[PDB]
Amino acid sequence: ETGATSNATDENMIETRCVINRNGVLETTINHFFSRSGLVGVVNLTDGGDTTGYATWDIDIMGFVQLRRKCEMFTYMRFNAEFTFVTTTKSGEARPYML
Amino acid sequence: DPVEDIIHRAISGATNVESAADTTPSSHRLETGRVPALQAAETGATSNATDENMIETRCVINRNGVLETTINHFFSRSGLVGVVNLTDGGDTTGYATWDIDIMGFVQLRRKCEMFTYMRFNAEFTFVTTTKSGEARPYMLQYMYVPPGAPKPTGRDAFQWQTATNPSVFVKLTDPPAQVSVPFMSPASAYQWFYDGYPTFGQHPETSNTTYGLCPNNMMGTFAVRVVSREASQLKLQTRVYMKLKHVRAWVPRPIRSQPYLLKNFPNYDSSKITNSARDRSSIKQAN
Amino acid sequence: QYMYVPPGAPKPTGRDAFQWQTATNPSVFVKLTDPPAQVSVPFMSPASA
Amino acid sequence: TNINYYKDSYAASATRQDFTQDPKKFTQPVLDSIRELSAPL
Amino acid sequence: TNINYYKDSYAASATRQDFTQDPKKFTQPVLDSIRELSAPL
Amino acid sequence: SDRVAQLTVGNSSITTQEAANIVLAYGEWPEYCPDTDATAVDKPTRPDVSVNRFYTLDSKMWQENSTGWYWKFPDVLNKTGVFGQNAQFHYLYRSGFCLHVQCNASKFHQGALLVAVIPEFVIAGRGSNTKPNEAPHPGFTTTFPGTTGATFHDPYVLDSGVPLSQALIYPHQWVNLRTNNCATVIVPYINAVPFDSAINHSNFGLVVVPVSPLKYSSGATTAIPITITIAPLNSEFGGLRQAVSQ
Amino acid sequence: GIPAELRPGTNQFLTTDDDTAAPILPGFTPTPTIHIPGEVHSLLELCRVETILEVNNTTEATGLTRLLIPVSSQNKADELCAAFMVDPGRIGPWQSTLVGQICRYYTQWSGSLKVTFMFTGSFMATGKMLVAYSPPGSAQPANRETAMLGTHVIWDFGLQSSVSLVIPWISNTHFRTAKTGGNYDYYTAGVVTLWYQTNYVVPPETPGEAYIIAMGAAQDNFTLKICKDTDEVTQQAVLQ
Amino acid sequence: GIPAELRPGTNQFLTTDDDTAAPILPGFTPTPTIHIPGEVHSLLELCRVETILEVNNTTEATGLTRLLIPVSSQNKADELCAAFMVDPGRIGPWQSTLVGQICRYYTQWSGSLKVTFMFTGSFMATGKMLVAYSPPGSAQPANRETAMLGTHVIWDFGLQSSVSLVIPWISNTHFRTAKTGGNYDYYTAGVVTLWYQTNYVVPPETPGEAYIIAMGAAQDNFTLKICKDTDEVTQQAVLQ
Amino acid sequence: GIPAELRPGTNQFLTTDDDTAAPILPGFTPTPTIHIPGEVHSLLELCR
Amino acid sequence: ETAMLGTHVIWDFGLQSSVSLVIPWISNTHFRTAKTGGNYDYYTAGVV
Ligand SMILES: CCCCCCCCCCCCC/C=C/[C@H](O)[C@H](N)CO
Ligand SMILES: CCCCCCCCCCCCC/C=C/[C@H](O)[C@H](N)CO
Repeated sequence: ETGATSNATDENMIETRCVINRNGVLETTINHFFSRSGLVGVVNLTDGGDTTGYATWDIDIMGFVQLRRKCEMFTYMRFNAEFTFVTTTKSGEARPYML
Repeated sequence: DPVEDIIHRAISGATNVESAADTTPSSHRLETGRVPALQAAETGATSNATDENMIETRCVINRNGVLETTINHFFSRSGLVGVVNLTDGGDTTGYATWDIDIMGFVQLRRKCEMFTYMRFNAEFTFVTTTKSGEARPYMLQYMYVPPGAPKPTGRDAFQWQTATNPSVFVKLTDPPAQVSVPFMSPASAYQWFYDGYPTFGQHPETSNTTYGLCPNNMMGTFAVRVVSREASQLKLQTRVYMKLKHVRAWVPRPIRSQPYLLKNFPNYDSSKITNSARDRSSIKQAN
Repeated sequence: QYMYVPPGAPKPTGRDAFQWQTATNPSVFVKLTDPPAQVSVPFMSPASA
Repeated sequence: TNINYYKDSYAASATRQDFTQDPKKFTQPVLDSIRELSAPL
Repeated sequence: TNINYYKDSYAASATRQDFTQDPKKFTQPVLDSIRELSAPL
Repeated sequence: SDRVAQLTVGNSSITTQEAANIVLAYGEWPEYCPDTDATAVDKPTRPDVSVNRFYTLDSKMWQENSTGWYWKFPDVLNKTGVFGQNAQFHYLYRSGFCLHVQCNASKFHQGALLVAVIPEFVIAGRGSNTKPNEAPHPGFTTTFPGTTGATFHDPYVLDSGVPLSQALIYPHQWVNLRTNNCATVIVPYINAVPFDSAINHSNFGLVVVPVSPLKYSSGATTAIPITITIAPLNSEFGGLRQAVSQ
Repeated sequence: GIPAELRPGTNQFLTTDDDTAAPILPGFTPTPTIHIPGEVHSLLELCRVETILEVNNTTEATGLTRLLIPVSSQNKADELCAAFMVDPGRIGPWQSTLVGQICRYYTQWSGSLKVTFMFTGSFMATGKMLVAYSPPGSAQPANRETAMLGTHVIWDFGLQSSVSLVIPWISNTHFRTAKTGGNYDYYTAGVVTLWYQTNYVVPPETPGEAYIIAMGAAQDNFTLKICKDTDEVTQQAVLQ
Repeated sequence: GIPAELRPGTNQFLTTDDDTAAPILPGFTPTPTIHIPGEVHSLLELCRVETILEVNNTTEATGLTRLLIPVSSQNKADELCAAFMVDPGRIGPWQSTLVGQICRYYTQWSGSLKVTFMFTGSFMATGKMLVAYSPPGSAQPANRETAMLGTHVIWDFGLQSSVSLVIPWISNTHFRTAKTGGNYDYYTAGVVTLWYQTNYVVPPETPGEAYIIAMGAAQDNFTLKICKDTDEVTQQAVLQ
Repeated sequence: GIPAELRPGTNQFLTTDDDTAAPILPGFTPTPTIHIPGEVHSLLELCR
Repeated sequence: ETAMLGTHVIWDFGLQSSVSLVIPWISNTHFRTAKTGGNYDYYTAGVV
């Protein structure tokens, strides 16, 4: 009821041996947890259809799920970012056009 | 002190040897009760008889290098652990999946199976091409799927967003893709032979297929697609090579004598036993 | 694929042969449009010259 | 004098070579030392 | 011993790792210290 | 002096006239698990004299055509003794074994047995089928034969598809009827993990294979039994729970 | 220029690769930071915090009754109140905990877990329960004369209505992969059962049926590794 | 940026090249190591260990009789018991040894070899054998008055049933390529023959036919180089 | 990564260029040398 | 297989034809009355 979690440890509850633990805690830091890249948006450009000619994407990283669900387990986040643009044809092929 | 009985090494040591052993000059011996030649093979110890004791030798200072035989240079050579076939045009399909096993086929398997326990890092290299061998400027995605991660159910699946699962985007015309892998086992070493069952319970004597399998060797799945919204029409084949580095090996054992029938199991066919040797004409004639 | 086959190693018997797995024999994979492939070789004679 | 371009040590190269041998454990795993010039039994 | 190729510090890498924990603020956010071996109330 | 020898552990003792030395596998003694290597946090139990001691199994009669036998050690002792009861009530197990094989025979008999301790010994299925679903698998009772042991079908490959000629790369000892009447090997605990379940996993097997066959003359004693004695050594147990024998 | 040779791994995009990229805003200083309380560094802090654990599932209980498990006066002595398997990465009770959701982003886990039971019954009700943890090797015990053979605590309703069952780390391997089922039952942690030690006694004119809330968390030896992508959420198409 | 010029050897994958590759798991610490006895460092340890050597091959002996060679009472004196060529990389007896299998991953070899013979006959049997090594230049000797001209040992059955014939390193070149046949007979090491020195004597009512087990290994001057891929195993198609 | 710019003379094979190439045999020590009389260093000896 | 569970010695015919089995003192009481049978089976030492 006090709102504090149980402070009961191993050593107090039952008989334990002497264990010197070498397991690393590093991989669980928030700074290694978001170090993994994810897909925040995908924009479709057709230059030939009618007039058109350009594509516009308003920047929102809530666009879809996996990365959204991670970032929403904290209320406040301050950070830098690194964007990577993977572009291809609808057929997957690559052609020497400049973008 | 109130009760007494509650009141309560190894053998050898390792010598750093940079070069092969030398030879020291010896001469004839005639005397009794000194006999380096007579050994007892029953004791389980190999003959300690040397050159210098058996016959007369000269003084030879040997410069030949011993380095190339270390286990860490023996596995430094890359080999083909798997090959996965991807056809994006056939029916629906769209993706290929390969469960990671380096027992897939022979040459590298036969090397790693001369030790029971191996701890090491790895380096994977992905050589991808068309069935025709030609290269074309298509982009591919290689996603690694650790145990328990959901596998891709299609080319458009959300599985490919890869907010967590590490991926490799590389075009098909570019040089091969290469990555380093750590030692990921939940145990302290990989083990290529596990005698036992992964679970408790009953073990039928009809189909034992649970037997022999070690869960600690299951690293999950490697998936591959080609990135486009529309399905490309092509056939494609991805060969996977791995260097094996920072290696340690324990309790060596004999090599495989018999051809491998199965991937995960050491089965052989008992009628065809090969008698590893070559047949001969009687004895007492050598070739 | 350029595979070097030291004396006594089994030669490839076909394009699909298992000889090409190269767990031991050193190989060179290079695309045909790339710059030439170049490697260093030591002195491999069993003699001194 | 090798070099690592990443902060993850497992990405490195063959690191440093080493020469170590104790065949004594495989060759002579016996609890009574056998002098090589004398009768084993 | 990392390196930055630009004069804008935000372009750098993961910089230096760190190990810091004070779960005490989430685990035990209480104003009267509870000795772990004694009755809470 | 070196021929004669006597072991002792627990309340059991063994004496040998004609023995040839002793093999200590991989140059290391059995030990308790060090604090650094330990993982499970419970305090393990160390019974000592009740567990560590020599256990003798039933004897195998060795005949002119005999093909050899094998055993799995954290198996044979699971249903016998106090060692077997601790093994059924505990989830975790560690120990080394001191092993002794015994075959008598007259100076008029001849033959040789190869005694070998071969870790992680995995028997294999015998058949030509390459399809994994229809491929034969070697039974339950062939894999863990228990106290009674199992016999090889084709000892030349050791049922493992591996040449017996190279079995000397394992801690091993010959018992040669003209030289010694017994073979002795001490095995430290080896595995990829500090503790492991006794009933599921078999650390190592033992293989007694009659390399040179058994030969004698008419009028000599025909029956030549082979007996094995094993001492679980420096044992540990953990993870107490209700008894599970299978 | 300086001679150089390109290697395999050129022109590849590895999503986890740690590199530098060209900055798009030269000479940019960000908005100054201020003190915000509650800064987290590692996810392990997040893990040690106790969270509501669902035991009652079935097809019934609708939304919030899933959190509660009933205790009531039993006619036959030595009866089983509830049970569940303690693997946090397995589908089941631990999916409602926040330790169970954070261990689904990771392949393996190692450490001691603790389970807390708080009794919501009336002040005038008394009783004693036996909560036991049985390491693997068998299905859940049939009777508590078997269940006492494992690690257990005998807990007495009273002032200070909560008790803590710690379940020590007991495994052959240093880590346990969170995936279960199939041949991955090799990694099962065990089963924790909750038994009536004596009975549930209540005076007259007082409710005869009560609830125990269950709770779960991790301890300071608990760690994770091999970060993966979780299977708990799916997306059928792009989210407009 | 820094000027640079690419060279031949760009964009090539050399399987033996020693480089670094981008790590896929940032901030990964592996499972801690523990002490496992039997760690091996070089393959030479593995080589020095004696292994069963097959001499009897023929079309007969079936599986395990191939390891044994017979000795029996001979009517005619000075008779040849057995012989074989001592090249370990050549098809023959040495394929069953573990030194002969490990030298097939390597092109060349240099060093002294030792061969051990253990006599499995009865305690009451006696005899003397002559085991000789003849360096190249001729086929195997026809009679042992020729075979005595080489390196040999006269061995006497007794307590301590094993003897060791060392075969010194005797070659013009520092190394010998393991390939044989054709013009590679230049590298042949020699032939080791096993002769009756006197006879095989046995008392009455005792078996008159016995077996010598043969053995092989390497010594501390033995080395290898130029690691290749072995020819002992083949694969017809992918292994499912 | 480190910024760089390629120059003319890229992807060219100059037969006399003095460079290093990737070794095909890691950890290889060659056969030890012995004394052979008649070692020549420059061709001018040969010329005189 | 039952008899091995007690104190035992494995003895090998050879030179030195004699062996000695010691049977340690193992009893709840400090002494054992020599009378046996009836309720004095309480004092039985054991079977070899
Ligand atoms: C050359 C293109 C470079 C694009 C640079 C834009 C970077 C944008 C800053 C990082 C993203 C800020 C976080 C996004 C906020 C949320 O997604 C939505 N605004 C709120 O729904
Ligand atoms: C982007 C793809 C990266 C893939 C990384 C996966 C690395 C896997 C770890 C190294 C391989 C572990 C050894 C394999 C074990 C055996 O082959 C089987 N599991 C047992 O039959």
